[PDB]
Amino acid sequence: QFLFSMSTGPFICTVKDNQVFVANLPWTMLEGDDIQVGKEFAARVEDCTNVKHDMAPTCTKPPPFCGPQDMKMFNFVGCSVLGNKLFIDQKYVRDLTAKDHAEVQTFREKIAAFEEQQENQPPAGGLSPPPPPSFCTV
Amino acid sequence: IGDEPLENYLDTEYFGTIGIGTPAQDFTVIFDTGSSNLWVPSVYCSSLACSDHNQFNPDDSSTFEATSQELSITYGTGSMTGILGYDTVQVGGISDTNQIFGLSETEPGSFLYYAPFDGILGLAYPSISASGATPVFDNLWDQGLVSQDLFSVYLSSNDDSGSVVLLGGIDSSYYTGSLNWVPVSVEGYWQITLDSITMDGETIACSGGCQAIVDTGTSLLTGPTSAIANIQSDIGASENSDGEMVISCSSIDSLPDIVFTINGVQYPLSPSAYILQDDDSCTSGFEGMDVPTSSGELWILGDVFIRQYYTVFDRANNKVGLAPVA
Repeated sequence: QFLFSMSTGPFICTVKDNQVFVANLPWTMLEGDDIQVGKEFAARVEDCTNVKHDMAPTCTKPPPFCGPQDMKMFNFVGCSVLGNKLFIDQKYVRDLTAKDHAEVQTFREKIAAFEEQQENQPPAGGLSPPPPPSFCTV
Repeated sequence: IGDEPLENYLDTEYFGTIGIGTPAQDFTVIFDTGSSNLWVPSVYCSSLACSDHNQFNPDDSSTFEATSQELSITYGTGSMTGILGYDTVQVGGISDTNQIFGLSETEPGSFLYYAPFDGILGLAYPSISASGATPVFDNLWDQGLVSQDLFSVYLSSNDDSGSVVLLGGIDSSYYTGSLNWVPVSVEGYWQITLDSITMDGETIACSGGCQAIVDTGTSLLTGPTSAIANIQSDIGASENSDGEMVISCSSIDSLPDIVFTINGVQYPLSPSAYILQDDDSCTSGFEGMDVPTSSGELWILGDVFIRQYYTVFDRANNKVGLAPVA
């Protein structure tokens, strides 16, 4: 069963009706001077994918409203963190506090210990998958 | 048609064949409703298991598209690392174009080295897909390659053949009577609410209800440890100093049908189903493991369960259909 994931960009970025989507999560809404720019980038991607069959950022040229191309993304069940933003049920909630981050590190620490056990069994007072970080719920 | 035949390896793993790239490179993958990503070993992989399984070579495909997006996925039994890429995937007699998938870099452990399959094809909801990668099935529906927004699953028993996944459709022939529809309580895994687990009308576990997922990727019927412990005691299943759950091979023919109550309909699981009979040495079909979620302590209904009923996963109205295997 899926328990958790971590990945690095470049995350797919798309603009539909002025809404910016990164890793299929609502990242931000474009207004004023970026509405056209957004449409432009969307057309660029279409050309890169359908014509040039090039997914690299050199063809794509994602603008700053696509967020940092080197940010991390963690997936828990029914919960995820992209960049500094928290998303519950694929919906923005708030920016991670230093407490939320600490909770992510702890989780990574426990998942690391758990995977070690799992992929090296020839549980007997063993380990269970760690619980999702507190921020993942109310 | 539109079906994906699945092999049955010791009633423990069910996998089918898929092709990737132009021309197709074939791989065997578990059709796992317990997850949502598609991944296969690649020439970029350095783990043991990769030394003896099919490996995808992007340079042998006129349609592949690279990305530098890396991801790491961890499951209940293992983890893997890889790089995402795009290609055409042949599954269930359908040609899934522009499908994103992972080319593994690592996939540690002996389990995978001895496993008779190459990768994993996640059939769960997008919300639980690593890096939000578009799951194969969502891609089938998006490109109109399937008639209906659902798929059916039949898992053979006693190492038999005939197992299969029907993409975009339901087939009467595989079941008797009518399908009971069960609402999905939480969209991620194919999650449903378990009313009660009781044998002889007696509540042995999951009291007041609990959350459960239907997972083809799991072989046993697992549940939280604290609860499973009773389950063993309540069937005569004891543990030996070798690990395995030793239990009378006779008990099979004299035990109560543990019944899972789902949405008001009882689903009986006879000890001739929850008892693993390999030789003249029988073992339990329940496994202890705490799976904490924001929805509580999860119960996983694996093949031990699916084997008994044709299961339909309906993404159209978010429901699970059940009915006794024909």
